[PDB]
Amino acid sequence: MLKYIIPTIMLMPLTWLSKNNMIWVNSTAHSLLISFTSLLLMNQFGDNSLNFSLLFFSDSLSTPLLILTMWLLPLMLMASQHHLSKENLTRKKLFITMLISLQLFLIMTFTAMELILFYILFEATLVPTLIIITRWGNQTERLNAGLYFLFYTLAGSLPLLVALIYIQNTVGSLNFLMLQYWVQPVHNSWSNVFMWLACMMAFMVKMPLYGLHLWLPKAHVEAPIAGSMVLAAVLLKLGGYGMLRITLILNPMTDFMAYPFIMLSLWGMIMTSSICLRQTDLKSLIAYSSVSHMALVIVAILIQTPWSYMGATALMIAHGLTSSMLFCLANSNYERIHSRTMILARGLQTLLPLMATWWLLASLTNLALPPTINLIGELFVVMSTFSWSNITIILMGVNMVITALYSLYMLIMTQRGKYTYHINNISPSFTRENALMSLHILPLLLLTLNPKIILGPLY
Amino acid sequence: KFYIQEPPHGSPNWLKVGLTLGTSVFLWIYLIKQHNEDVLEYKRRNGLE
Amino acid sequence: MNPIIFIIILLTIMLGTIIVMISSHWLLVWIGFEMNMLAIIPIMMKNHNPRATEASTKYFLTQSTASMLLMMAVIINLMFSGQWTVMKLFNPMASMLMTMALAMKLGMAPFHFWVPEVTQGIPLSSGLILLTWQKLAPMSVLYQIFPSINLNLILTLSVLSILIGGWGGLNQTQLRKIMAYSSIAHMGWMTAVLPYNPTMTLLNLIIYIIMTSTMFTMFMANSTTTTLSLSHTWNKTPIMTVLILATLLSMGGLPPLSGFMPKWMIIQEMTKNNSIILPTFMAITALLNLYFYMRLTYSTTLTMFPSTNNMKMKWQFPLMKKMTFLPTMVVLSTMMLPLTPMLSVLE
Amino acid sequence: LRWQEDPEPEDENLYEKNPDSHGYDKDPAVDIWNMRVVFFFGFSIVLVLGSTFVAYLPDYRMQEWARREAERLVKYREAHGLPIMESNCFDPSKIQLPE
Amino acid sequence: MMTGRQGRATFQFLPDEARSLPPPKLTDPRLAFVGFLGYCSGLIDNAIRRRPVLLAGLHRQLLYITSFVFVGYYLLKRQDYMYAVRDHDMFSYIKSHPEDFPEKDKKTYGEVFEEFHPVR
Amino acid sequence: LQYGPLAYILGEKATKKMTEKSKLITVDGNICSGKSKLAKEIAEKLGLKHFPEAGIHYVDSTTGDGKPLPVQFSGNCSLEKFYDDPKSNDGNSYRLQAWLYASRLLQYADALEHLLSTGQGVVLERSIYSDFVFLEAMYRQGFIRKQCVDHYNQVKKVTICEYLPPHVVVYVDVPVPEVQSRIQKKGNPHEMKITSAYLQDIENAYKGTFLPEMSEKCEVLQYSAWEAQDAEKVVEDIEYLKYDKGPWLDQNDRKLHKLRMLVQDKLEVLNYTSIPVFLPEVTVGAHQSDQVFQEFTELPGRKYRAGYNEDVGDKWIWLK
Ligand SMILES: CCCCCCCCCCCCCCCCCC(=O)OC[C@H](COP(=O)(O)OCCN)OC(=O)CCCCCCCCCCCCCCCCC
Ligand SMILES: CCCCCCCCCCCCCCCCCC(=O)OC[C@H](COP(=O)(O)OCCN)OC(=O)CCCCCCCCCCCCCCCCC
Ligand SMILES: Nc1nc2c(ncn2[C@@H]2O[C@H](COP(=O)(O)OP(=O)(O)OP(=O)(O)O)[C@@H](O)[C@H]2O)c(=O)[nH]1
Ligand SMILES: [Mg+2]
Repeated sequence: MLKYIIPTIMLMPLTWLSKNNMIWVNSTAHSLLISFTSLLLMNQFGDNSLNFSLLFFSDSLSTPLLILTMWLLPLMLMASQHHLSKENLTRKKLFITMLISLQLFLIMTFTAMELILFYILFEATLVPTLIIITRWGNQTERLNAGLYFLFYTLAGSLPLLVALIYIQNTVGSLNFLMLQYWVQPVHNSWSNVFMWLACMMAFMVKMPLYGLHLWLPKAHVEAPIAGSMVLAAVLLKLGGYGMLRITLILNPMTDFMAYPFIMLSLWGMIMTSSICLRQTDLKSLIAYSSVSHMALVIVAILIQTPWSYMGATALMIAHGLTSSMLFCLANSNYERIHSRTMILARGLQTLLPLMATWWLLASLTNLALPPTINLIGELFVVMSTFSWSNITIILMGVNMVITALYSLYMLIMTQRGKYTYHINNISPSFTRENALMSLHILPLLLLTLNPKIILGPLY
Repeated sequence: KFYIQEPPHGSPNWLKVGLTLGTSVFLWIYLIKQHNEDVLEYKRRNGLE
Repeated sequence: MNPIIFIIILLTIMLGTIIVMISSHWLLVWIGFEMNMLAIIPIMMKNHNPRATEASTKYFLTQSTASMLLMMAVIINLMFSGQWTVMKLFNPMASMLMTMALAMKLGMAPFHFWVPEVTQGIPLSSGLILLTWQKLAPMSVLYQIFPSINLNLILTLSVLSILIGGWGGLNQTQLRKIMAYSSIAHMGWMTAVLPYNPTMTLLNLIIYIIMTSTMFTMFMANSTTTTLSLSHTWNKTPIMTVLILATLLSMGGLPPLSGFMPKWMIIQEMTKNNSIILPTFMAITALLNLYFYMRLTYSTTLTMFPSTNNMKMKWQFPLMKKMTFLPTMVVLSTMMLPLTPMLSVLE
Repeated sequence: LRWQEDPEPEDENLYEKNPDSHGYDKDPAVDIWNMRVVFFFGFSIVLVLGSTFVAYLPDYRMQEWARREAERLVKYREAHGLPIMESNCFDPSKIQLPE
Repeated sequence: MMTGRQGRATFQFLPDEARSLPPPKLTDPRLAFVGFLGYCSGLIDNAIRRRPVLLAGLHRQLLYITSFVFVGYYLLKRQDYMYAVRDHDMFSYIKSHPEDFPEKDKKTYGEVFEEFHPVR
Repeated sequence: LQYGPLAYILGEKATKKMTEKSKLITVDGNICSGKSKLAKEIAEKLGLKHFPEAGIHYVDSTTGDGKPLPVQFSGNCSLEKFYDDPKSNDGNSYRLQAWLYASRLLQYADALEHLLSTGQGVVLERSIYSDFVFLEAMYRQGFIRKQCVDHYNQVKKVTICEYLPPHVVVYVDVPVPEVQSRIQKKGNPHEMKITSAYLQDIENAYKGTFLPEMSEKCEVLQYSAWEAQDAEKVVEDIEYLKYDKGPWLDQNDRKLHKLRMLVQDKLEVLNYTSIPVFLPEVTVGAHQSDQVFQEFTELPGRKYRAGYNEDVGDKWIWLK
């Protein structure tokens, strides 16, 4: 992984040593080159994972998450450089540095062989994320959002640290390959119940699990646009990636310990989907949409079937591109009208025709139109959950109806009807904005041609 | 001359500069010497060639 | 003070501590504490005001009471063993007395009340000595008598210190009071692991000293003693706000910073001894400290508080305080986690 | 007036000073280069060449090999009157049951 | 735990038996990281005193790197010595107490019974 | 060797440099009292260093190239705007007074540092000790609020306690009607708007508060407008003073070392002039102060510590 870690680190001197007026050009160009080389991680084998060294490895689960991560950095630089245009040079460079450091921690997080190396980098991502939210967020609420983000994550992750060290003392190793062969079944005792919760709650909070999600509508809404993109696209998926890994050592206890969290997710997805119908803040609506989608990933991971694991991997990738696109679309309106209220600016299809096409495509992927990879992931999860219990099709079916309703409600409210008379500063869409949207949707639809590369290790 | 008052660091402290560079050279030479003897003594005690 | 006399007094503070650390005889340990207390009182009184006199008096009363209890423990130990060797004590009553005496000297809860008040009442440089160098001698004694220490007593003192330190710091706006409660909380980690692995007591002590030294030095560089006076730093020395941010996050124990290392290594040792509940409780309770460290970062680095017009005059002059070792300390306070296995040099 | 604070600046229209703006930078030359690197490295390189690279991945995860291997085994086993597949994954003669 | 080692030459940074161990390589990645920390300290020193960060006082920056690398080298020698001593003690004890560390007669998976927990 | 404890231990002690001529003299009086003319005369005859009265740009004159800086780097303090609109709601009146107190505080530390380091006496025109007369005059005319006076007294309380008062206070007494006549002669359009009520309040503060207080700790010499013209007589009187009161007699090398350590570090001098008391007159929002601070560093010779600025011809930076 050093062929990706070292180039990522070099983005920092590149940013600091660049000419003042070339910081965005230079960092964007070279971050795209790194993203291009990440395609070499697609050398996956049917039986064995691609094991680089004692520290790092990549299998079909981490590889797509790595490619998404490295793809997101140039998109975030494009999304940020407009609203940071009046920031002074040194603070711009520090903003880019936080983004680079977050990428460094993420790519090492997804390839860490040892769960305690995974833990340190998994917590490490908090620091740059907190700084981005609180320093460069726009509203007073960013300070409160940072505290909710920080202490929800740590309340869960500190018990995880105790559990992981306990496992290493008992097994002798936290190396993930070793745990595949030395894993022992978990006896059903009270002490193992709390080991199970310690190993899972930190990941549940990051998903987020319904009930433990209050940090997300604060953090995702108060962050700057780059903060929201990475928060929704990648950082929510650390929880899914962590759960997909750690459930290996929790069988068979997951059979019954899953029930309370499956109920929270199956009912929670309907609750959060309903909330979207009455949200007044466009960014807040998009944030609650993420909670509903990640409820499917939680359920898929907990029922532990080959189909649910393929579906979960696809959804995580599909949601990452879609939710990031929606935040970027919402941000482009915000940079014009300087409000997040959804009813403020209406009929934007009349004033911004091409941008209204991006809204439509973003909405259709969000409601999982076939054959998008959003639908492929959702379908595979619904199939596996039907086998877990036929009755689940009712909750899955209702959620798909509600999801269509709020996805198109967002489209209709903002893009259709009559334009707001007094809003007269809706200038034409910039080339930058149009390129930013198409760099989300084009890869998303291309993956429909070759879905296997985002179906994970069970494929 | 630009400054109304002569800065304390208007010109180099050539004494400190000389003692700073000499100290770096000494430590580097001493460190290399130490390392070479440790390798020699490690080889002698382990009967290595 | 005459600068030469100030140097001699500081060297005597160090000599008292060194005597405690090299002594094999209980009388010489007691003498080291006496010498140390005598030499530190002047540096607390050096600015001559009623608050400095009150702090010196409160400190003197606390330390003198502790030193009499220490001597009582030594004499009881002599009566039941006929010897003076600094080692495990041979009577449970002597053990309790010495443990309490050392807890009083450390300012551990519930013997903690003097630490916030004494620190607040003295200059920043004196507070730096009080919260760093003064911990060395009591810790070095605890390091040698720990096999005879009552397990419940020492763990009770640790839990209370972590709780009181965390809660006490939440209500503070004075920087010196924040550092005092932070010291009390960090004290509880050092003693909590002492029964299991005294080497991790030393690791936490060293890293705590480095981070605390870094914080006091940065507070001294701008002569800031309150939260609101520190909130002006962004408009005078912006680099200092970044350094303060990194150190405060490190003191909060956040990965991948240096301050996580002691918490990480202590949790490991306690879990090896089947102590699961206590490290989990300690780790969670430490979130209190992270909260009032984060509050400082909000008012110092991550937002910009209102400035004053006269601040413009300060822009025209350079920092002339020595800030000794600050570049080295701040790097060690933050970037040492990759070198964690080096803790074996303390074994 | 309460504190001395600057009034909020009015929002600048990039098109006003540069009707050909791409939205990347206020400097027209830097603005054009930012567009070119994004479109070249973004679409020409990553999306086009990356799409081609993915399309020609050498038997990703052994699926084509497995099909050829399955054909070989089915041909062999049917040509010898053997079952196409057996319920036991492991030979029972290597297994020692309890009791 | 290792304070009273039988062969502990007390209050010695590197006892003589440490000379039997291979020295850290001057290209050791941990030593390179220590040098990097020294270089960061040099940059911070310029920053807090408002000198040009990268160019100011190259002599001072060099002494930051040298002193960190110099101290780092000896700390790594002691670090490696202390882990060598830990392993030496562990293996000697295991030899002296064979009754406490018996070689297990360990069976194949064909012989050992593990319960099956269906995932359905 | 830069002064410090080591230089002190090596024999750099103030009692060696100072003599019976090492006196700190301040000349006070009302506006247009001729205090400035006398102060230059006293300084020359006695061989003392003269400090022109600290104005808005005194600090500029001691740093950088020594030339005044644009007004936004003083906060837009304007003496002229104080005379055109003393009740302006932008807070200029107290913002000016607070800035001038800090300027005098800086100048006083500069005067002490010269006196202690070189042993030569100094002559000042007004000081931090008499600065309050203008504050009282502003307050009594309603130019500033009572909160502003409280802020000033808070700042003065924790700054003036650190210094020694002048050896000699020379007051030039000129009646208000004569001062008013002399202002008209000087022909300054803004200064001509000063009222007799304002000038009278300055006089009342000088005679009711200042002179009684300084008499207990300094040698106070009073002169009419006519007597002050004869600087030879004034200098003669200063030379035959006894100097038998005041804290200067209780000073030794140890206490002067501590004083010198303070006055040399100008950020320690100004530390409390910016206490976080949010008074609208002196409070600046983050957006404004952020903007102005960045422009300050963009000035010639201001980006880096003095001696590290290539744009003004500094050399050997890679070895400094
Ligand atoms: C809103 C806040 C958000 C945060 C949520 C936090 C969720 C934490 C949940 C922790 C609960 C963990 C369970 C601890 C109880 C002990 C578990 C146990 O060991 O019981 C075993 C037994 C298994 O039963 P059985 O399947 O029959 O055994 C195998 C034979 N077939 O036990 C069983 O019968 C299995 C069933 C256990 C689950 C019970 C579910 C209760 C009903 C659903 C509640 C949903 C969650 C409610 C949250 C509200 C919080 C205010
Ligand atoms: C002989 C005299 C005595 C002193 C000799 C000591 C030298 C060694 C001390 C360290 C100094 C390293 C060299 C620093 C070069 C700085 C030169 C410089 O400041 O010029 C700036 C240069 C070009 O920048 P420019 O194009 O002019 O403007 C861009 C606007 N943004 O920008 C640059 O190109 C600077 C490039 C960065 C500097 C190099 C970074 C070095 C990293 C060191 C890592 C340490 C690892 C240690 C491991 C050791 C293990 C054994
Ligand atoms: N508001 C205010 N104005 C001040 C202050 N000090 C001086 N001034 C003004 O600065 C101007 C010049 O000060 P003066 O020295 O008293 O006037 P002058 O003409 O020089 O009189 P002489 O020097 O004695 O001959 C006057 O208009 C004063 O009002 C002050 O502390 N506050
Ligand atoms: Mg005048």
